[PDB]
Amino acid sequence: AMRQCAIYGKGGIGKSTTTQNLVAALAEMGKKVMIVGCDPKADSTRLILHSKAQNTIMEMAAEAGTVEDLELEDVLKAGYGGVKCVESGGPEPGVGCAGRGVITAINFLEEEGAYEDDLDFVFYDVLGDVVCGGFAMPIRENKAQEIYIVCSGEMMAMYAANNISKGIVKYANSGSVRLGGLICNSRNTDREDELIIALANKLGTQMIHFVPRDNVVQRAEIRRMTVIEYDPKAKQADEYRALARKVVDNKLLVIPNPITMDELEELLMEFGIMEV
Amino acid sequence: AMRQCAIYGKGGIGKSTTTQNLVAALAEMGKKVMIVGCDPKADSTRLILHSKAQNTIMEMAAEAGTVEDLELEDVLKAGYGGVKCVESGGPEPGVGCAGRGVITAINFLEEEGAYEDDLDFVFYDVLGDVVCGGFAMPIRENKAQEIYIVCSGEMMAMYAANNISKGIVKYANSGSVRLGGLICNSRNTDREDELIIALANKLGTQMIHFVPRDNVVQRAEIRRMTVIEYDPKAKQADEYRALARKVVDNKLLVIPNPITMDELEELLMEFGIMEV
Ligand SMILES: Nc1ncnc2c1ncn2[C@@H]1O[C@H](COP(=O)(O)OP(=O)(O)O)[C@@H](O)[C@H]1O
Ligand SMILES: Nc1ncnc2c1ncn2[C@@H]1O[C@H](COP(=O)(O)OP(=O)(O)O)[C@@H](O)[C@H]1O
Ligand SMILES: [Mg+2]
Ligand SMILES: [Mg+2]
Repeated sequence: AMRQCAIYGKGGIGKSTTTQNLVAALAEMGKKVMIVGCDPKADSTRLILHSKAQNTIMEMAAEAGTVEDLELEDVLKAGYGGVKCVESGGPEPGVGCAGRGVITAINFLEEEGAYEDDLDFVFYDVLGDVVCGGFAMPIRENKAQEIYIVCSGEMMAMYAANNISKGIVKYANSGSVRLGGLICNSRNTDREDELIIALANKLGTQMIHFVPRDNVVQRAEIRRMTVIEYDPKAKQADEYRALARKVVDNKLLVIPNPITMDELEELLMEFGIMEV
Repeated sequence: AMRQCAIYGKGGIGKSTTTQNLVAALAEMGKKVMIVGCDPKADSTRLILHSKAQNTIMEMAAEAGTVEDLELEDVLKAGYGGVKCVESGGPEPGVGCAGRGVITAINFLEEEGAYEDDLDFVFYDVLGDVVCGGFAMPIRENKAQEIYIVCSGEMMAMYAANNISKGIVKYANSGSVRLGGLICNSRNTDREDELIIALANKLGTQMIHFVPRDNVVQRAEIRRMTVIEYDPKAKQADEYRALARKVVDNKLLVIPNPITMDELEELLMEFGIMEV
């Protein structure tokens, strides 16, 4: 068995930092993991690979001829902890649909046998500012059973979490895509943990972990590493280990209850975030 | 003559707050302005209209029958300073293309004569996390000659500015869409102004204004107002007036020079943002 998980959230919220650190913690526990980058920024694997980024399936297919000319063994790259990594890529700005590469990539990985019996987890790192095209495909086509949304007390981050939740609801009549939890990536604001716990309760899920804001992240990433690899003794490394443990142990996977903008604003006013 | 301008940038960066406050300052100077909301969040006009939000063209067309059944006089709403306001709307998450409503809305406004001779400015407030579909339409179809990008010293905000710039370059062989400037919406970080000035120089544009982070914005928005209306004496009101003056006077409209991720990272390292 393998658990197929997707990490969604608005741009810049911390999806790739959280995913790569979570996955490094899973590998440190002995889990076999693959990360599939589903964001055109295409830097979702660089901290596992010690790299600038990773060449994308779209780029590699263009050089080979067609995507079918690619060999899976040439595409997947392994880094820290044996974690396997791939990037979808996407068309250049202004050309096409920004999510088109996600569809090509996931289909290629499935056709070519990337989902090997020995994997314990797959994590898709997915752009979440719009829920359409290839960015909706992991939900629409039942590719990621467990969605975890990275968010914060920022209104826009909570709005994105609600929109992703609406996407999960839309496709709930078939497949098994569910909301597994919210991950609060802290902005160092008062009562932010309580705010995200309250949002999670309204949606029917949970806040699986509160990730502190810690500059060790910047120090590790300047060196192209997860915190897990850069400083295994860091307080923040233990935070990512706690998140990983709770993901492993999580059994709550729900069809969420999206909320109104009125409810979102009331959450913000209640926890005094806008008055901090 | 009227100047057609678009405000792009990543989600949550400050597009709608900056646009509505800039436009309120323009109205306070005597300019006639229309705001066209081109973000599915559909709250781009609420501070002009003193409102929760505004019903969208997509919603109104659905109730009327077709978009052609709508009357422009029923759709446009005027608020503070006589500023005229409309929202495009968009399909629900997981359904269709998130930008489809932008195309319908702009075409409707053009067909129905919204671009009246007496307007001095039109501002499109456009989602910028992806540059495709209806979000690319103001660039691809030559609707906004002057693009202003709201950004900050955040890596993701600068990446978005670069992607929007790539979109402008892609369509430069026809039409007249140009980059007019970067607006830095401050994160209260050291040397952020210098960083955005340097990014602008690399792109070939300018940093037209540095907007400070000021909690008066939250106090005004809780009351559904621009700072311009809520407290005309506020320091931040004068900031938006300075931005408005410089937009009025701006003559630099360029085909930008997009940069590499290497150059973006070097800008970040140089100005010590990641080490603050
Ligand atoms: N917990 C944290 N503490 C400090 N910095 C963080 C943390 N999480 C993310 N960051 C920083 O925030 C920025 C954006 O994170 P990233 O994971 O790239 O966002 P996304 O993938 O959602 O666009 C990066 O510079 C990253 O180092
Ligand atoms: N200069 C500023 N000072 C303080 N708060 C700001 C400022 N600019 C924007 N904000 C706040 O940031 C949040 C996001 O701004 P908004 O304009 O809605 O972003 P976008 O339209 O780009 O998604 C809002 O809560 C807004 O009040
Ligand atoms: Mg990322
Ligand atoms: Mg907005």
